[PDB]
Amino acid sequence: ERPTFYRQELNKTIWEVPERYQNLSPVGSVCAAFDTKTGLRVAVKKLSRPFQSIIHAKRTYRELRLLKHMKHENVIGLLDVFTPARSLEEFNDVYLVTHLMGADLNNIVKCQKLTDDHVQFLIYQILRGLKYIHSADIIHRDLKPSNLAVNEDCELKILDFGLARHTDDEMTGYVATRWYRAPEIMLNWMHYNQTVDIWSVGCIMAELLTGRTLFPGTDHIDQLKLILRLVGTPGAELLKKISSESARNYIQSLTQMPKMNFANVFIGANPLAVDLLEKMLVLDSDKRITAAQALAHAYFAQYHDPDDEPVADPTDQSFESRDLLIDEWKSLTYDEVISFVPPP
Ligand SMILES: CCCCCCCCO[C@@H]1O[C@H](CO)[C@@H](O)[C@H](O)[C@H]1O
Repeated sequence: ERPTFYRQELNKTIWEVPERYQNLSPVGSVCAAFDTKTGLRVAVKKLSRPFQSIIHAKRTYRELRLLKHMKHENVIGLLDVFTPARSLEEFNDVYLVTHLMGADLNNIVKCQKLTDDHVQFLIYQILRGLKYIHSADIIHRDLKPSNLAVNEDCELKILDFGLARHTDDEMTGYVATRWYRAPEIMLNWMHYNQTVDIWSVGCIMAELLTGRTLFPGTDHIDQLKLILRLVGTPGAELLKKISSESARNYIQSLTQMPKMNFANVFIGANPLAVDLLEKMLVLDSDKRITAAQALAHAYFAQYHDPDDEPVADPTDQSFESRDLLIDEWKSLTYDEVISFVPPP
Protein backbone atom coordinates (compact mmCIF):
# COMPACT_ATOMS: atom_id res chain seq x y z
CA GLU A 1 0.00 0.00 0.00
CA ARG A 2 2.86 2.35 0.87
CA PRO A 3 5.07 3.12 -2.16
CA THR A 4 8.85 2.91 -1.88
CA PHE A 5 10.12 6.29 -0.93
CA TYR A 6 13.52 7.81 -1.44
CA ARG A 7 15.37 10.57 0.31
CA GLN A 8 17.72 12.90 -1.45
CA GLU A 9 19.03 16.23 -0.38
CA LEU A 10 17.86 19.23 -2.38
CA ASN A 11 19.45 22.53 -1.34
CA LYS A 12 20.23 22.14 2.40
CA THR A 13 17.00 20.11 2.91
CA ILE A 14 16.00 16.45 2.94
CA TRP A 15 13.24 15.23 0.64
CA GLU A 16 11.74 11.81 1.01
CA VAL A 17 9.26 11.18 -1.80
CA PRO A 18 7.65 8.10 -3.38
CA GLU A 19 9.53 6.91 -6.40
CA ARG A 20 6.71 7.95 -8.81
CA TYR A 21 8.04 11.48 -8.46
CA GLN A 22 11.24 11.82 -10.52
CA ASN A 23 13.59 14.72 -11.18
CA LEU A 24 12.82 16.99 -8.26
CA SER A 25 13.97 20.49 -9.21
CA PRO A 26 13.79 23.52 -6.93
CA VAL A 27 11.94 26.69 -7.91
CA GLY A 28 12.14 28.35 -4.49
CA SER A 29 9.19 25.30 -0.58
CA VAL A 30 8.79 23.82 -4.05
CA CYS A 31 10.34 21.40 -6.48
CA ALA A 32 9.19 20.59 -9.98
CA ALA A 33 8.96 16.94 -10.93
CA PHE A 34 7.79 14.43 -13.38
CA ASP A 35 5.15 11.94 -12.16
CA THR A 36 5.61 8.51 -13.76
CA LYS A 37 2.21 7.15 -12.66
CA THR A 38 0.42 9.69 -14.86
CA GLY A 39 3.17 11.32 -16.90
CA LEU A 40 2.34 14.90 -16.00
CA ARG A 41 4.65 17.57 -14.73
CA VAL A 42 3.85 18.36 -11.08
CA ALA A 43 4.87 20.71 -8.32
CA VAL A 44 5.78 19.26 -4.93
CA LYS A 45 5.65 21.57 -1.89
CA LYS A 46 7.27 20.38 1.35
CA LEU A 47 5.71 22.36 4.18
CA SER A 48 8.30 24.30 6.22
CA ARG A 49 8.47 23.07 9.86
CA PRO A 50 4.83 22.15 10.45
CA PHE A 51 3.88 21.36 14.04
CA GLN A 52 6.69 23.55 15.32
CA SER A 53 4.22 25.56 17.41
CA ILE A 54 0.52 25.48 18.37
CA ILE A 55 0.01 28.06 15.55
CA HIS A 56 1.94 26.28 12.78
CA ALA A 57 0.09 23.11 13.66
CA LYS A 58 -3.19 25.03 13.29
CA ARG A 59 -1.86 26.68 10.14
CA THR A 60 -1.06 23.30 8.57
CA TYR A 61 -4.31 21.60 9.27
CA ARG A 62 -6.12 24.62 7.83
CA GLU A 63 -4.21 24.76 4.57
CA LEU A 64 -4.63 21.07 3.96
CA ARG A 65 -8.33 21.10 4.70
CA LEU A 66 -8.83 23.95 2.23
CA LEU A 67 -6.93 22.26 -0.53
CA LYS A 68 -8.80 19.04 0.08
CA HIS A 69 -11.92 21.07 -0.18
CA MET A 70 -11.32 23.26 -3.28
CA LYS A 71 -12.89 21.57 -6.34
CA HIS A 72 -13.26 24.27 -9.04
CA GLU A 73 -11.86 24.62 -12.60
CA ASN A 74 -10.12 27.91 -11.76
CA VAL A 75 -8.69 26.88 -8.44
CA ILE A 76 -5.79 24.53 -8.09
CA GLY A 77 -6.47 21.05 -6.83
CA LEU A 78 -4.52 18.79 -4.53
CA LEU A 79 -3.20 15.90 -6.64
CA ASP A 80 -1.52 14.22 -3.74
CA VAL A 81 -0.53 14.72 -0.15
CA PHE A 82 1.89 12.43 1.59
CA THR A 83 4.39 11.81 4.36
CA PRO A 84 7.43 9.51 4.66
CA ALA A 85 6.18 8.53 8.14
CA ARG A 86 4.81 5.05 8.83
CA SER A 87 2.69 6.15 11.83
CA LEU A 88 1.44 9.13 13.85
CA GLU A 89 4.41 9.14 16.24
CA GLU A 90 7.19 9.50 13.67
CA PHE A 91 4.87 11.74 11.63
CA ASN A 92 6.55 15.12 11.18
CA ASP A 93 6.79 16.20 7.54
CA VAL A 94 4.18 17.05 4.94
CA TYR A 95 4.25 17.21 1.19
CA LEU A 96 1.61 18.51 -1.20
CA VAL A 97 1.38 17.72 -4.87
CA THR A 98 -0.34 19.74 -7.59
CA HIS A 99 -0.33 20.03 -11.38
CA LEU A 100 2.36 22.17 -13.02
CA MET A 101 0.56 24.20 -15.72
CA GLY A 102 3.04 25.51 -18.24
CA ALA A 103 2.98 29.25 -17.59
CA ASP A 104 1.59 32.06 -15.40
CA LEU A 105 0.50 35.65 -15.57
CA ASN A 106 3.80 36.57 -14.06
CA ASN A 107 5.73 35.53 -17.20
CA ILE A 108 3.19 35.75 -20.07
CA VAL A 109 3.01 39.51 -19.35
CA LYS A 110 6.77 40.09 -19.37
CA CYS A 111 6.80 38.93 -23.05
CA GLN A 112 3.41 39.25 -24.78
CA LYS A 113 1.26 42.34 -25.27
CA LEU A 114 -2.25 41.40 -24.24
CA THR A 115 -5.16 42.69 -26.29
CA ASP A 116 -8.39 43.39 -24.56
CA ASP A 117 -10.13 40.13 -25.42
CA HIS A 118 -7.28 38.27 -23.75
CA VAL A 119 -7.65 40.41 -20.65
CA GLN A 120 -11.47 39.82 -20.52
CA PHE A 121 -11.23 36.05 -20.64
CA LEU A 122 -8.35 36.00 -18.08
CA ILE A 123 -9.81 38.39 -15.54
CA TYR A 124 -13.21 36.73 -15.81
CA GLN A 125 -11.54 33.40 -15.09
CA ILE A 126 -9.79 34.84 -12.03
CA LEU A 127 -13.02 36.37 -10.84
CA ARG A 128 -14.89 33.23 -11.40
CA GLY A 129 -12.81 31.13 -8.97
CA LEU A 130 -12.83 34.10 -6.52
CA LYS A 131 -16.57 33.78 -6.50
CA TYR A 132 -15.93 30.15 -5.66
CA ILE A 133 -13.35 30.81 -2.86
CA HIS A 134 -15.35 33.64 -1.29
CA SER A 135 -18.47 31.45 -1.04
CA ALA A 136 -16.47 29.23 1.36
CA ASP A 137 -15.88 32.39 3.42
CA ILE A 138 -12.25 32.38 2.46
CA ILE A 139 -9.98 35.32 1.75
CA HIS A 140 -6.99 34.10 -0.30
CA ARG A 141 -4.71 36.94 0.69
CA ASP A 142 -1.92 36.63 -1.91
CA LEU A 143 -3.41 37.34 -5.35
CA LYS A 144 -0.66 38.31 -7.76
CA PRO A 145 0.54 37.38 -11.28
CA SER A 146 2.89 34.48 -10.44
CA ASN A 147 0.12 32.77 -8.36
CA LEU A 148 -2.07 32.64 -11.45
CA ALA A 149 -1.09 29.78 -13.59
CA VAL A 150 -2.17 29.52 -17.15
CA ASN A 151 -1.73 26.74 -19.69
CA GLU A 152 -1.75 26.15 -23.45
CA ASP A 153 -5.56 26.18 -23.84
CA CYS A 154 -5.45 29.42 -21.87
CA GLU A 155 -7.27 27.98 -18.88
CA LEU A 156 -6.46 29.73 -15.64
CA LYS A 157 -5.89 28.41 -12.13
CA ILE A 158 -5.38 30.37 -8.92
CA LEU A 159 -2.42 28.89 -7.03
CA ASP A 160 -1.33 29.58 -3.50
CA PHE A 161 -2.97 28.82 -0.20
CA GLY A 162 -1.29 29.08 3.16
CA LEU A 163 -1.95 32.76 3.51
CA ALA A 164 -5.62 32.04 3.18
CA ARG A 165 -7.95 32.80 6.11
CA HIS A 166 -11.61 32.47 7.07
CA THR A 167 -13.29 35.91 7.06
CA ASP A 168 -14.05 36.66 10.69
CA ASP A 169 -10.54 35.85 11.78
CA GLU A 170 -8.40 38.41 13.59
CA MET A 171 -5.93 39.31 10.82
CA THR A 172 -2.30 39.06 11.64
CA GLY A 173 0.32 40.79 9.45
CA TYR A 174 2.41 38.86 6.93
CA VAL A 175 5.20 38.42 4.36
CA ALA A 176 4.36 38.98 0.66
CA THR A 177 4.50 41.23 -2.46
CA ARG A 178 3.12 44.60 -1.43
CA TRP A 179 2.32 45.59 -5.05
CA TYR A 180 -1.09 43.90 -5.29
CA ARG A 181 -2.04 44.42 -1.76
CA ALA A 182 -5.05 46.35 -0.35
CA PRO A 183 -4.49 49.48 1.75
CA GLU A 184 -6.40 48.07 4.72
CA ILE A 185 -3.97 45.15 5.04
CA MET A 186 -1.06 47.62 4.76
CA LEU A 187 -2.59 49.49 7.73
CA ASN A 188 -2.93 46.28 9.75
CA TRP A 189 -6.71 46.33 10.20
CA MET A 190 -7.38 43.48 12.64
CA HIS A 191 -10.47 42.62 10.69
CA TYR A 192 -11.00 42.88 7.01
CA ASN A 193 -12.75 41.86 3.85
CA GLN A 194 -13.01 39.45 0.93
CA THR A 195 -12.85 42.66 -1.14
CA VAL A 196 -9.14 42.82 -0.29
CA ASP A 197 -8.75 40.25 -3.10
CA ILE A 198 -10.74 42.50 -5.45
CA TRP A 199 -8.13 45.16 -4.88
CA SER A 200 -5.56 42.66 -6.21
CA VAL A 201 -7.48 41.68 -9.28
CA GLY A 202 -7.84 45.48 -9.83
CA CYS A 203 -4.09 45.73 -9.79
CA ILE A 204 -3.41 42.56 -11.71
CA MET A 205 -5.90 43.63 -14.31
CA ALA A 206 -4.39 47.09 -14.90
CA GLU A 207 -0.97 45.40 -15.30
CA LEU A 208 -2.34 43.18 -18.12
CA LEU A 209 -3.70 46.29 -19.93
CA THR A 210 -0.75 48.62 -19.65
CA GLY A 211 1.96 46.01 -19.59
CA ARG A 212 3.33 47.61 -16.39
CA THR A 213 3.02 47.33 -12.61
CA LEU A 214 0.28 49.63 -11.40
CA PHE A 215 1.80 50.46 -8.01
CA PRO A 216 5.54 49.46 -7.94
CA GLY A 217 6.44 50.64 -4.44
CA THR A 218 9.76 49.95 -2.75
CA ASP A 219 8.45 50.06 0.81
CA HIS A 220 5.08 50.62 2.52
CA ILE A 221 5.05 54.44 2.56
CA ASP A 222 6.22 54.55 -1.00
CA GLN A 223 3.55 51.99 -1.74
CA LEU A 224 1.01 54.13 0.07
CA LYS A 225 1.96 57.29 -1.74
CA LEU A 226 1.81 55.61 -5.18
CA ILE A 227 -1.73 54.60 -4.30
CA LEU A 228 -2.89 58.03 -3.28
CA ARG A 229 -1.31 59.56 -6.42
CA LEU A 230 -3.99 57.67 -8.26
CA VAL A 231 -7.13 57.28 -6.16
CA GLY A 232 -6.60 60.53 -4.33
CA THR A 233 -6.50 61.21 -0.61
CA PRO A 234 -9.73 60.08 1.18
CA GLY A 235 -12.25 62.14 3.18
CA ALA A 236 -12.73 62.40 6.96
CA GLU A 237 -14.66 59.10 7.47
CA LEU A 238 -10.96 58.27 7.97
CA LEU A 239 -11.50 58.29 11.74
CA LYS A 240 -12.07 54.58 10.86
CA LYS A 241 -8.40 53.76 11.01
CA ILE A 242 -8.13 53.69 14.78
CA SER A 243 -6.51 50.31 14.13
CA SER A 244 -3.39 52.47 13.80
CA GLU A 245 -3.51 55.91 15.45
CA SER A 246 0.18 56.24 14.51
CA ALA A 247 -0.67 55.55 10.88
CA ARG A 248 -3.72 57.85 10.96
CA ASN A 249 -1.74 61.05 11.61
CA TYR A 250 0.86 60.05 9.03
CA ILE A 251 -1.86 60.09 6.32
CA GLN A 252 -3.35 63.29 7.62
CA SER A 253 0.18 64.63 7.46
CA LEU A 254 0.51 63.60 3.82
CA THR A 255 0.24 66.18 1.05
CA GLN A 256 -3.25 66.48 -0.47
CA MET A 257 -3.82 64.37 -3.57
CA PRO A 258 -6.56 64.86 -6.20
CA LYS A 259 -8.34 61.79 -7.60
CA MET A 260 -7.24 61.14 -11.19
CA ASN A 261 -9.72 60.43 -13.97
CA PHE A 262 -9.01 56.80 -14.93
CA ALA A 263 -9.86 57.56 -18.56
CA ASN A 264 -6.95 60.01 -18.69
CA VAL A 265 -4.52 57.43 -17.41
CA PHE A 266 -5.52 54.25 -19.29
CA ILE A 267 -5.38 55.51 -22.88
CA GLY A 268 -6.89 53.13 -25.42
CA ALA A 269 -8.40 50.81 -22.85
CA ASN A 270 -11.95 49.73 -23.43
CA PRO A 271 -14.23 52.20 -21.58
CA LEU A 272 -16.01 49.10 -20.05
CA ALA A 273 -12.69 47.92 -18.55
CA VAL A 274 -11.72 51.30 -17.18
CA ASP A 275 -15.16 51.52 -15.62
CA LEU A 276 -14.64 48.15 -13.99
CA LEU A 277 -11.27 49.20 -12.47
CA GLU A 278 -12.87 52.35 -11.13
CA LYS A 279 -15.13 50.01 -9.12
CA MET A 280 -12.17 47.85 -7.98
CA LEU A 281 -9.71 50.51 -6.94
CA VAL A 282 -11.68 52.35 -4.29
CA LEU A 283 -9.99 52.60 -0.86
CA ASP A 284 -13.31 52.17 0.91
CA SER A 285 -13.84 48.42 1.01
CA ASP A 286 -17.51 48.97 1.70
CA LYS A 287 -18.07 50.53 -1.69
CA ARG A 288 -15.67 48.11 -3.46
CA ILE A 289 -17.30 45.73 -5.99
CA THR A 290 -17.61 42.06 -5.04
CA ALA A 291 -16.42 39.18 -7.22
CA ALA A 292 -20.08 38.19 -7.81
CA GLN A 293 -21.24 41.66 -8.78
CA ALA A 294 -18.14 42.04 -10.94
CA LEU A 295 -19.01 38.82 -12.83
CA ALA A 296 -22.29 40.63 -13.67
CA HIS A 297 -20.40 43.68 -15.04
CA ALA A 298 -20.94 44.27 -18.76
CA TYR A 299 -17.22 43.97 -19.55
CA PHE A 300 -17.73 40.21 -19.20
CA ALA A 301 -20.85 39.95 -21.41
CA GLN A 302 -19.15 37.63 -23.85
CA TYR A 303 -18.28 35.16 -21.08
CA HIS A 304 -20.83 35.65 -18.31
CA ASP A 305 -22.99 32.60 -17.66
CA PRO A 306 -24.23 32.26 -14.00
CA ASP A 307 -25.04 28.58 -14.27
CA ASP A 308 -21.39 27.74 -14.84
CA GLU A 309 -20.28 30.16 -12.15
CA PRO A 310 -20.76 27.78 -9.23
CA VAL A 311 -20.64 28.16 -5.50
CA ALA A 312 -18.70 26.01 -3.02
CA ASP A 313 -20.02 23.32 -0.68
CA PRO A 314 -21.17 22.99 2.98
CA THR A 315 -18.05 22.85 5.18
CA ASP A 316 -17.05 22.77 8.82
CA GLN A 317 -14.89 25.69 9.88
CA SER A 318 -15.78 24.72 13.50
CA PHE A 319 -12.13 23.97 14.31
CA GLU A 320 -11.20 27.59 13.66
CA SER A 321 -12.46 28.44 17.17
CA ARG A 322 -10.81 25.47 18.94
CA ASP A 323 -7.84 25.58 21.27
CA LEU A 324 -5.94 22.30 21.17
CA LEU A 325 -2.28 21.46 21.95
CA ILE A 326 0.21 20.80 19.17
CA ASP A 327 -0.33 17.07 19.48
CA GLU A 328 -4.06 17.47 18.84
CA TRP A 329 -3.55 19.53 15.66
CA LYS A 330 -0.92 16.94 14.78
CA SER A 331 -3.33 13.99 14.93
CA LEU A 332 -6.22 15.84 13.27
CA THR A 333 -3.83 16.59 10.46
CA TYR A 334 -2.45 13.08 10.24
CA ASP A 335 -5.93 11.69 9.84
CA GLU A 336 -6.61 13.96 6.89
CA VAL A 337 -3.50 12.68 5.08
CA ILE A 338 -4.71 9.10 5.69
CA SER A 339 -8.27 9.97 4.59
CA PHE A 340 -7.05 11.69 1.45
CA VAL A 341 -8.95 10.51 -1.64
CA PRO A 342 -6.96 11.12 -4.89
CA PRO A 343 -8.84 12.36 -8.03
CA PRO A 344 -9.08 10.17 -11.20
C1 LIG B 1 -4.64 55.34 1.88
C2 LIG B 1 -5.51 55.26 3.09
C3 LIG B 1 -6.21 53.90 3.34
C4 LIG B 1 -7.71 53.92 3.37
C5 LIG B 1 -8.41 53.03 4.39
C6 LIG B 1 -9.01 51.75 3.87
C7 LIG B 1 -10.53 51.71 3.81
C8 LIG B 1 -11.12 50.33 3.69
O1 LIG B 1 -12.42 50.20 4.17
C9 LIG B 1 -12.58 49.90 5.52
O2 LIG B 1 -12.24 48.56 5.64
C10 LIG B 1 -12.75 47.87 6.80
C11 LIG B 1 -12.57 46.39 6.72
O3 LIG B 1 -12.35 45.74 5.49
C12 LIG B 1 -14.19 48.21 7.05
O4 LIG B 1 -14.63 47.56 8.21
C13 LIG B 1 -14.36 49.61 7.12
O5 LIG B 1 -15.75 49.93 7.52
C14 LIG B 1 -14.03 50.19 5.85
O6 LIG B 1 -14.30 51.56 5.77
